Amino acid sequence: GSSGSSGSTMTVIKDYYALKENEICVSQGEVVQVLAVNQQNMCLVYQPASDHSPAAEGWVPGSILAPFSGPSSG
Repeated sequence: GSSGSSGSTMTVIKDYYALKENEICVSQGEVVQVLAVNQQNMCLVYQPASDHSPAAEGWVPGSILAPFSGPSSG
């Protein structure tokens, strides 16, 4: 497996829409991984292949993001 991740896995608590081209559409329940933050109060999250769309990196408002927990928590 991995040897120490860097980004933090967050689960979409509320639906959202990609206002820009870089941004991606997400719904309450999806799980993404944060990579960085933008001056537009956005969080570069990596969305893995999904029914809606395949593996793609899109920006999302941390407001709709939350600290996931459960598997390999500690």
